[PDB]
Amino acid sequence: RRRKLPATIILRALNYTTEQILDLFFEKVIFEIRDNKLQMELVPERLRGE
Amino acid sequence: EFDAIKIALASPDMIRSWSFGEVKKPETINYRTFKPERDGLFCARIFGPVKDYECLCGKYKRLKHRGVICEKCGVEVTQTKVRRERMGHIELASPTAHIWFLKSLPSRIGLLLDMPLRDIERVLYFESYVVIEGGMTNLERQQILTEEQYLDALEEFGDEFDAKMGAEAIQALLKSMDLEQECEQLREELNETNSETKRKKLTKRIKLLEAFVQSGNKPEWMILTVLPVLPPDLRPLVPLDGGRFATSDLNDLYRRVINRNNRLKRLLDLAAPDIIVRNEKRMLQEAVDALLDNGRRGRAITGSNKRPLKSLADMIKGKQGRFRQNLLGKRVDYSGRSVITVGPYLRLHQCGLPKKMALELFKPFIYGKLELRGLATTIKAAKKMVEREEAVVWDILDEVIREHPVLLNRAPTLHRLGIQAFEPVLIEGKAIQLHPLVCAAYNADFDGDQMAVHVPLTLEAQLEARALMMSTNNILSPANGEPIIVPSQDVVLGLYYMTRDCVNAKGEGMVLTGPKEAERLYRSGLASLHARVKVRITEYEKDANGELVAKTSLKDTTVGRAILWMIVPKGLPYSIVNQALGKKAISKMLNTCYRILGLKPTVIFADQIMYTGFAYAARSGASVGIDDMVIPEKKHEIISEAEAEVAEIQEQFQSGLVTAGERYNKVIDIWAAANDRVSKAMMDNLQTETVINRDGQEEKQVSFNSIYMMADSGARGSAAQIRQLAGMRGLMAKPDGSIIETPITANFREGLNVLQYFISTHGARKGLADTALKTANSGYLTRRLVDVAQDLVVTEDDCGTHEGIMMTPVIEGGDVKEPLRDRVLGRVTAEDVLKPGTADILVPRNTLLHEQWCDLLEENSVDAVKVRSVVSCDTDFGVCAHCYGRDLARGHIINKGEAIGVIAAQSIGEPGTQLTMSSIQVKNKGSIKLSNVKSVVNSSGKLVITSRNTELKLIDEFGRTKESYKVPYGAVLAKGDGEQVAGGETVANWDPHTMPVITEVSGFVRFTDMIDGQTITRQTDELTGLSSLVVLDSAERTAGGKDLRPALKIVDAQGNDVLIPGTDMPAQYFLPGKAIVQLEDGVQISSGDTLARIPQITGGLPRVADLFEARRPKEPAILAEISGIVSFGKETKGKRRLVITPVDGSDPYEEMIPKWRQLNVFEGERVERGDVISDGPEAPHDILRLRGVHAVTRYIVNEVQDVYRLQGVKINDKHIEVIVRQMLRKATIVNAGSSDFLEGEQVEYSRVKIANRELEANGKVGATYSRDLLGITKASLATESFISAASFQETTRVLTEAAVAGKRDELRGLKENVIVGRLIPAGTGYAYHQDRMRRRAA
Amino acid sequence: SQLKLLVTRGKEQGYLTYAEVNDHLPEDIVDSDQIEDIIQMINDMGIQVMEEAPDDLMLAENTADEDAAEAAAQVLSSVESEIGRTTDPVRMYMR
Amino acid sequence: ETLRVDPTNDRLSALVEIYRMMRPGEPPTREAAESLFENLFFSEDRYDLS
Ligand SMILES: [Mg+2]
Ligand SMILES: [Zn+2]
Ligand SMILES: [Zn+2]
Repeated sequence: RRRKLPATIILRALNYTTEQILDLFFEKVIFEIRDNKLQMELVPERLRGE
Repeated sequence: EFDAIKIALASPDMIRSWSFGEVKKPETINYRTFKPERDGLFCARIFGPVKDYECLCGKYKRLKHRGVICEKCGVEVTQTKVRRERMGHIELASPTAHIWFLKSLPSRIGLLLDMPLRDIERVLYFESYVVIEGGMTNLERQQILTEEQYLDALEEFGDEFDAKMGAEAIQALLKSMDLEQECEQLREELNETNSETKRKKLTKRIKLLEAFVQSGNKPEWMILTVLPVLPPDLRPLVPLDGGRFATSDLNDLYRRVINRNNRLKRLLDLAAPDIIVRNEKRMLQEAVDALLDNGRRGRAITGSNKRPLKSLADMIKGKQGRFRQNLLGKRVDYSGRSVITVGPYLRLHQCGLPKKMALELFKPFIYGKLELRGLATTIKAAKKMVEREEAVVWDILDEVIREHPVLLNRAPTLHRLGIQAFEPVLIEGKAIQLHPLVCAAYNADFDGDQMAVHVPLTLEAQLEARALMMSTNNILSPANGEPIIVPSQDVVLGLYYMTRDCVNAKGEGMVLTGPKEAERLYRSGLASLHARVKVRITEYEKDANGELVAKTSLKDTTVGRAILWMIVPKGLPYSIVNQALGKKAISKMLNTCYRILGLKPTVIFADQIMYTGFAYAARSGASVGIDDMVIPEKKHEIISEAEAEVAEIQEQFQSGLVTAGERYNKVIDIWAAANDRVSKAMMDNLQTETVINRDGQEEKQVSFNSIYMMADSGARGSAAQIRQLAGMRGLMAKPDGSIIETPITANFREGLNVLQYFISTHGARKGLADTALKTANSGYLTRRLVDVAQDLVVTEDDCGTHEGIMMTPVIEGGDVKEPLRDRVLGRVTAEDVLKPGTADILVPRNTLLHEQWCDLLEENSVDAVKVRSVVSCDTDFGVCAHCYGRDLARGHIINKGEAIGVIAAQSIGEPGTQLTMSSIQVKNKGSIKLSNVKSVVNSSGKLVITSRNTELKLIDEFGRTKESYKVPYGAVLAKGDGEQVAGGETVANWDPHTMPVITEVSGFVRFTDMIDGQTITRQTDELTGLSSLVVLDSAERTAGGKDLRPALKIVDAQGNDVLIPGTDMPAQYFLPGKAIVQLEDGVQISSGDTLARIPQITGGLPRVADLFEARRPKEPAILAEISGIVSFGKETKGKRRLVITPVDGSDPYEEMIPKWRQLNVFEGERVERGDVISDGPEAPHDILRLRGVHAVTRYIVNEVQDVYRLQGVKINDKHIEVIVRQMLRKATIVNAGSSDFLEGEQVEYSRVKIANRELEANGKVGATYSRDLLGITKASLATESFISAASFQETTRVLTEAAVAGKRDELRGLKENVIVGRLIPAGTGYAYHQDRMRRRAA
Repeated sequence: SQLKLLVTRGKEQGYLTYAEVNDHLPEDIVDSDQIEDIIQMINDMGIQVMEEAPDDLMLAENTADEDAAEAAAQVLSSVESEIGRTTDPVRMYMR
Repeated sequence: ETLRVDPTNDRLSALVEIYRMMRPGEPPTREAAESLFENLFFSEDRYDLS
């Protein structure tokens, strides 16, 4: 109960990079763009709520 | 003796004059022979001898040498009490900063030197240098150098550069300062230059310097150079048993201050390197700052115990200090305590007292009596006799006790009736027998409660306990005239059972010849106590001027009532004892007896009522059995039907026709209905159940069910508790606050199964916690309420003023909640009361309205009286007796001396433990009267009012107002105004949805300055196919018609604008946003149609505390400062600026109405001051500033009394008004007038008034002020006696502020004279104080 | 200065917790005694900084209410402009 | 959002920041921060869940 610190500070302290942090919590949205067309690995679940 | 207290700074010379010798060494005692050490903290020759009249050497050991100093050791032969008043002094090696005058955070030293606290902190703790005389060089006074720049400038110039560091520099700075010259220069600057930033600061500094100069203190005395040491006995080293010692913390601290001090001197003798001497000086500063006030700034040093040791500033301050000892303190001799019991054989002016506890309280009196009558030669023989307890000791004790009253008290002394005085009656036991009737005052019950008895010693105390505090003098509650001697539970039941009637009673029909024969019958066994008969009664009446005329007649009664008529005194009427005589009728009987006959007959009557009630309650043998709690026989059907309803609703919810919340609400509603039905069924089966037959078939009367008799007569119980005994328990709450849907469907005659008892338990636990919480809050409220108003005292016989307040019956929402008789009884009229035709002067203008005058007032239908009130009194430092009213505790009138403040606070605080946290349809017969009405008769034949304050009152044939209602704007009144009406015709039906723009003419609608698309939304309701050119606000449409005004106007049927009668503007109402303008242009309409239609609290102790503290409500309903036509200026700031232009006065008033709040003022309107513009709670401050003192006083009285009357508590108005008087007792000066008062300043209103009175006679013009309202917690922090203010405020701050300003305290309060031990200026002591006045006025 | 808004938030809440008096401190204070001094300054003008969030029990209304408020505020507004412990005679000797 | 609020960037800076937050006055170190972080949660001697 000492003082606030951004909750990612410890994550870094545990030998996790920013990439690792974004990997553990957040999922991914991969893009298979065929150069053009902005081809996206869309899934119907991602659409829900939009 | 003395006549004032003066406090100021102490000079080193003064401190050396107090002391009797320097305290050099740190050593206390000698650890083998415990004589005080040579020259240390416990020294004989500095702080006097140890043994009475005995030198420490041991040579002089007699009372003959008293006064000589043994040359061998120097100890002065005198009393060892002298070891409790001598002081000592320590010569500090280097100066030191008195912490109180440094870390007080106005920073007295900081203010005086004009230096931030941190700078002086740096200079003191040896981290900088401060220049005291820059002189020839570039540097200037008060320029903090640094250890590098100092040597730099030394290189520049060794001399001319005085810059010390540490407490030795602040002292030089302060000494060099010249106050008068600096203040003169400040005046010079202030006059030539005038700016808001400057003027204020410069004037404040000039005031501070002048205050200091007049005080007589010198600036540099805030820096210690000699330190005093407290007398030894106040910090003792008492030897405990087993060779172990106990001492107070100060010893430790004093040692800590001597060692270091000595060491410092030693270093200065060795010319040590300056680093270590600086460290030593800092250590000594820390030691002194811990000694004066430990833990103020530096993490208080801790003793071996690990606790933080206390210091001189904690023996004064703190709840545990000498100050605040009157929180709970001062044990008292000649006192005792014990358990209490009933003892119904007593009179209400005497109390039982055990022999053992009385032969111990009165020992000195017994010794005196024994050595007076000669039964004992000396006092030692008397003590021996009293300890052996010979026979004669008891007789002597009985002689001593005879007329000696002894005070009786109970623990939570909530009001002044908690301490009374009784004449002891010796009892052979160990419990104090307390008279039954008195238990109501003490709130005592005999389940283990204890009481404490004190003995008055002197003759004045004995006389006061007999004339002011006797139990036969206090029969009226001080909070209201109603008696406090109502018999409680056994005697009310006895009198109810006696004064009743049966249908076929043994002895019915007989014609007795008086009460005596009725008693000779009942006792003889020939007639039942309640058998209807005819008796010849001879009743008296004092209708004449004090003459009790007689009248004899044959009255139908019952032998019970005839017997009860024997005790009734003279000419009370007989109808008093012809009824059921519950708990209300008996109290009313006592009140009528008191108001008609007097005091002595009333007390005798009360004793007789108690005796007869007990005696005839014994006879009835009214016990309670399990067959008396008769369950209904329809309960099962009701519960089954309720279960059917709840099952139906549950099924509907399962079918998706309702929500969970709505299913819950409907189940709750139907179960509540079932509970009500069961309760009604049980009460109907329980009240008339007794069915009796007299010489015939049958006849049903009121029941005799013992439980019903106990609940109906007011003895104990009520409808709810019986409903729990026989009906169903009902609905129960749950932790959150919700109410469990299914209620407990069982009673206590039929046990509750395992599941229902859990819920019952939760409820019980919540209640138990809540009671403690209440008792905790009420005490706080009452303490603050007495703190604000304790020095108020009636100090004159008449102030001679014609002001006052217009008392009028209270009619809120519906019909009267309290008549005028209660609100005006016992208050002196201010101006004469006239009859309806006015006919005469009816009531003179200084008549105390007692019962006869109130009755006469009610005989002419008067409903408004201008009565004198305390808040508008005119004396200074008190209240005229007439301006207050009458002492409701004693009846006659308030006398010069009564401390009305304390009694008012107690009365307002005592009940605090009981308080717990479409259309206008007429309901009475009367006649219409609209007040503040400006209406237009629309073509529909109805009436819609264009005014704002229009309200409808009902006036009977006699002319008095019957009922009150508020008439909303645009309310459709089926009636007119002043016409006849009957109960049943809805006077006004108004829809709260639409707010009209009602027009005054029936003509063509016209949309002037109404651009479609830029000032309009082209709305189209496809349901009705309504094409509405609606008006939007100024946030959606474009900039084309941004500030433009969409004007809906009524023109004539030709095309020419119709001028609205009154001004040069046609009736073009400019539409605000969201207006529902359904009709489009081209359709003339009626006069007053809805063309554009504008679309649409805690009650406990906290409410009272918030009212008295006078806090700003969350959404203050804004009021119009100055009357005039209204307009709106700037927009888009979020605060539509509203301005008012008077008819002829200037128009500077502006405001920032938050657009988050709506408005009830149309853009075109001429409003009057003190008129609501927005809606919401009205802050007391605004009421005081606009409508004046009377408005705020009425608001505060009607809110607190509303809160109280919600719970049935009775409190008179004098008390709330006297509390409100002590809130608005400060004023702000606006115009300086002619006297020497600053432009803007807060001063007490009394001083302003005396100044104006003096000026208006000298010839000059008086000053101008404005009253100000403050809370009860910021008004008590204005007292002008630091001994008073230092007892409950922060002691350190008050002491420092008083010391620097050199204040004089002249004891003129009640707290001050209590702490000092003199006679309070309030009661019997008042005369004494006045004498001193004149003697000092000489 | 977030300290000023901390004082305003404490006034608006009627109290301050230790978490609240920690979040809004300057992020460059390392010495604890300065924190102790500033919390003492806040308490002197109000509001008492208790160590937990704690309904129907009336608290001390405004005991520490006085002109001392604004001056105290100024002191707080001046604490951020500089720094220094100076509150432990041991520390000065060590330095 | 926390990452975008995090001032630190790596393990070393994070541990130094934690040391400052917990230790009032002693400057950081590449052994002191390690000791403090390790012997606060992961030490078998100064942290037991049971
Ligand atoms: Mg009890
Ligand atoms: Zn001697
Ligand atoms: Zn008066």
